[PDB]
Amino acid sequence: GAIIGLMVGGVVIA
Amino acid sequence: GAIIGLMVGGVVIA
Amino acid sequence: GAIIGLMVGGVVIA
Amino acid sequence: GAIIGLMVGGVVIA
Amino acid sequence: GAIIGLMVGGVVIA
Amino acid sequence: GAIIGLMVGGVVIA
Amino acid sequence: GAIIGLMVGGVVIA
Amino acid sequence: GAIIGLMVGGVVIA
Amino acid sequence: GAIIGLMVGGVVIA
Amino acid sequence: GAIIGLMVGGVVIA
Amino acid sequence: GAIIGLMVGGVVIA
Amino acid sequence: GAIIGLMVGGVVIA
Amino acid sequence: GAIIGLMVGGVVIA
Amino acid sequence: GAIIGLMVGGVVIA
Amino acid sequence: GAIIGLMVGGVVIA
Amino acid sequence: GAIIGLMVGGVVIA
Amino acid sequence: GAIIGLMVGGVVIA
Amino acid sequence: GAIIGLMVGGVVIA
Amino acid sequence: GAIIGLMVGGVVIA
Amino acid sequence: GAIIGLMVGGVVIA
Repeated sequence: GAIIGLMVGGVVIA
Repeated sequence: GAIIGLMVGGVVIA
Repeated sequence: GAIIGLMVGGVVIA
Repeated sequence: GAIIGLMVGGVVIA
Repeated sequence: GAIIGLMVGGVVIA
Repeated sequence: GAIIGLMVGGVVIA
Repeated sequence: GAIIGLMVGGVVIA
Repeated sequence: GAIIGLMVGGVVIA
Repeated sequence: GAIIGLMVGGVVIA
Repeated sequence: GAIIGLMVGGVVIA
Repeated sequence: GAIIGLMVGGVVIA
Repeated sequence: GAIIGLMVGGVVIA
Repeated sequence: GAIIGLMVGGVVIA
Repeated sequence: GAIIGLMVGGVVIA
Repeated sequence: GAIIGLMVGGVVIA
Repeated sequence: GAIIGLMVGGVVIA
Repeated sequence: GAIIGLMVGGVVIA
Repeated sequence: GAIIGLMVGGVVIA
Repeated sequence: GAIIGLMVGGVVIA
Repeated sequence: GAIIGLMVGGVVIA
């Protein structure tokens, strides 16, 4: 999938 | 997928 | 995929 | 893919 | 692909 | 200050 | 100040 | 100040 | 001030 | 001041 | 402020 | 302010 | 302000 | 302001 | 202001 | 069925 | 089915 | 199915 | 299927 | 299928 570090407040479907 | 660091507030489908 | 650092507020499909 | 630093507010399909 | 730094507000397909 | 509706995931200094 | 509806992912100093 | 609808990903000083 | 609809990714001083 | 619809990626002083 | 009939699910600043 | 009939799902600043 | 019938999903500043 | 019938999905400043 | 029937997907300043 | 994140004000038949 | 992020005001049959 | 980010006001059959 | 970012006001069959 | 960024008002079969 996606690779994300230190994300702020977001929305993720995954 | 996508590679993202320190993202602010976003939306990600992944 | 795409390579992104310090993104502000965006949307990503990935 | 694309290489991006310090992007403001955008949308990315990736 | 494309190389862009300090992009403002854009859209990127990548 | 600022008036905001339905802000997603943000940061606000306030 | 500013009046904002449905802002995504943002940063606001306010 | 400014009046804004549906702003994506932004930064606002306000 | 300014009136804006559906602004993408922007920065606004306001 | 200015009236704007669907502005992409901009910067506005307002 | 605002005066409303039969709005579905919305958001209002008023 | 705004006067509304039968709007679906919207956002309103008014 | 604005007067509306049968709008679908929209955003309104008014 | 604006007067509308059967608009789909739009954005309106009015 | 503007008077509209059966518009699809638009943006309107009015 | 359908997969939806952060839907505003909508209607879904499902 | 369909995959949707941050939909505003919509209708979905699903 | 379809993949959609940040859709405004829409209708989707799915 | 189709991949869509930041679609305004649309209709999608999917 | 199709890849689309920032589409305005459209209809898509997908």
